[PDB]
Amino acid sequence: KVLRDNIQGITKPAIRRLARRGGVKRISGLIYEETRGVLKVFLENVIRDAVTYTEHAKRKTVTAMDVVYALKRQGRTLYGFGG
Amino acid sequence: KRHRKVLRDNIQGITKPAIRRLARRGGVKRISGLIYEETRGVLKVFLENVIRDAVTYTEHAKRKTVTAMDVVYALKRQGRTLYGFGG
Amino acid sequence: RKTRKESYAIYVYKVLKQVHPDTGISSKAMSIMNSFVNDVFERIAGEASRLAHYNKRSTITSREIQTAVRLLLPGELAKHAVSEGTKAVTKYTSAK
Amino acid sequence: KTRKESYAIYVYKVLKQVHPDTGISSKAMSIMNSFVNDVFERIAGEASRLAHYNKRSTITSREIQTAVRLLLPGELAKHAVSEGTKAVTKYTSAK
Amino acid sequence: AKAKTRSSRAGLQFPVGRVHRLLRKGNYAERVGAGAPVYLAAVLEYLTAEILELAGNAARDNKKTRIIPRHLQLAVRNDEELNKLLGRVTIAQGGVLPNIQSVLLPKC
Amino acid sequence: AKAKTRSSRAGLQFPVGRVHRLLRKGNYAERVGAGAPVYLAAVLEYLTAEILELAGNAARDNKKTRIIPRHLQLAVRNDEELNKLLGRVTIAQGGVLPNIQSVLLPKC
Amino acid sequence: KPHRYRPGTVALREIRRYQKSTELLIRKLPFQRLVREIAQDFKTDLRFQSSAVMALQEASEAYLVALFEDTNLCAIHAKRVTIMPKDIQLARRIRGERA
Amino acid sequence: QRLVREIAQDFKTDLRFQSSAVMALQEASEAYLVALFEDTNLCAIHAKRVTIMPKDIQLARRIRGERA
Repeated sequence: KVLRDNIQGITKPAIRRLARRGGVKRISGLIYEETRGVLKVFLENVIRDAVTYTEHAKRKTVTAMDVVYALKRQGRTLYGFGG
Repeated sequence: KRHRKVLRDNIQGITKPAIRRLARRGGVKRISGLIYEETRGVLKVFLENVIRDAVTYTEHAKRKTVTAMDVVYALKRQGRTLYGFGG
Repeated sequence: RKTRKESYAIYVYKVLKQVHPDTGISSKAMSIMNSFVNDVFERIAGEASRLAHYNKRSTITSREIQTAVRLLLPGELAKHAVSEGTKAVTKYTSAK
Repeated sequence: KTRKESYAIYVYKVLKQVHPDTGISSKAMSIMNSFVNDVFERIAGEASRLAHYNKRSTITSREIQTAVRLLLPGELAKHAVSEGTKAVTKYTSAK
Repeated sequence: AKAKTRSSRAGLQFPVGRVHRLLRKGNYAERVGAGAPVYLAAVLEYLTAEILELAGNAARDNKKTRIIPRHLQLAVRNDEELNKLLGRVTIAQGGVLPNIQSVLLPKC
Repeated sequence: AKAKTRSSRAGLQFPVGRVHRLLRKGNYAERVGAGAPVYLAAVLEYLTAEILELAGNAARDNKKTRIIPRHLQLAVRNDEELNKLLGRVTIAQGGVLPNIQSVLLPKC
Repeated sequence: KPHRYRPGTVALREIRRYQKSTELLIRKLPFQRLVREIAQDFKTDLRFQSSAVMALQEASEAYLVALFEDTNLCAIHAKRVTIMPKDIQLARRIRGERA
Repeated sequence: QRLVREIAQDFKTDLRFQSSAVMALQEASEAYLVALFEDTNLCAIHAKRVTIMPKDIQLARRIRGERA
């Protein structure tokens, strides 16, 4: 098991646990390739916004402040981290 | 009567063919008969949310007439936007 | 010792004695209230800037904040919120 | 009397820059007038918010460049950025 | 004279003293009225009170005495107006309110 | 003495003078840069040039020399990159894009 | 023996025609008479500008028609060409409007 | 951690992450999917189906409006 596409890092049971929190009874076989896609694209947009904030400040380290502010743009505002 | 009017039967003016035409623009073949009253309620629910917000702008500026400017803004609050009225 | 930062730490902690005199709250739970109150502050004031702009005015006074919280807060939250502010202004103008 | 403002003239100048043969209806123009007013409020919005978190009180071309970075998809972004820097360089020649 | 805060003057707790200076830099208008931060400060008092009052109410049911950050989620998502204010709002370490669909239950 | 507007300076038919003023008036920042409005003036220009061309592109398609609100509806909606930029807006007399699902069609 | 159309044929004509056309679909006066009725519940007979009623209508119809786009799409997913209320309840609930 | 670091490296190199910043992504994402899965189940219940199928999500995302 050499390094591969790390979207496989989120495991077959791990997604199932996530579904359980959402009141899911039964999981199909093909759901797992989709959940990677939606988690991929959503987590794609956030960082792209998140990176640009770091670019503006010239800091090479992504901060918690930037990610919170990236979320606000998508309307998925987040509490508990500051600002 | 010189002033004031009675408020009744106004939802009945959104007639069943009118509901059909609205669904027609969206694109459907078959419409259940039970949709007619309920979607009227949805129109009632949506309209009262925006008009109440719109009135509050009129109350704020102390005026007693409702315009197109506030309604453009009132939509902007509720995540919708309409163009063509000098927003 | 540097970067003295601003937080609503003591205030939320002190006001909580109104409802439960003895209950404590987590340090992480301090940040969510810090984030929640700050968030609502932005949205109310951010709304006020526009209503002053619509009428083309240069000051923020009680009235537009009064309607601002009457727009942002749905239901009966505003009604007591109007009540809370109405008492708040009266005490200040009485002791001015 | 009753002097008001609009951007009707300026968009109209833009059209003949592209399709000189065609005209614009009155209702269509106000949509463009509101539209360019809408984008203006959006671009100013995140631009102002950006300067605040950075503890900077001046808005310059950089924040707008970051602002247009966020608001528009990639294909619109990279075209707008190229147009944006092109405009400034012409301005900075004889500012 | 003698220095006494405006919060004591208006008979509330949230900082009318800080809200003024912060709102001055807040970039919302050319000027802010004297009564602007006082009227605002109550609204933060009102909103903080109910959220924590419900936070306090939830804690007693779970027998705990510290307000877990979870308790906020278990209190905010029960008041429909407070839920409506934070409908698009997620909170770290929040979980979700317990619910299961009617059909998913065993037939008997 | 020999004046020329900033739009003439960049040769860009957008209110480089006026846009610079509106930034000050809207209370967006305490200072606005010398190159700041200039950069934005083009940004509106390119954005409106692209949307207007597609509307003009649509105008010849319907065989009409005057762009009505409908031709705006097509230009914003058919191209998705503008469409996602305008996913929260509607256009007066815009109407709905011409489309139908396969199942809605007759059975042949 | 008079010539007819199979059921639904008149619909497909009335769909393509209404997608092509762009006019407002509800008669003005019933809509006008209703909006004042809702408003008077909040204050004392506020005057509506003729532009406002149209502008209030355009947003509503576009919002309402966008709802059938979501409702009908779910209805197809339930292998029914017909539309039903348990659709329209489900349509907005994913939207978060009812939440 | 390995997922987010590799995906962010597409947009720029030499990025460092505050350890608090990473869990900010995690908690945000898990809230997003859980919100997605709940509504996705509603559509599955609508289709008279106990389990969910991949075709439910594209409907779930489409109705929300950010995807299609």
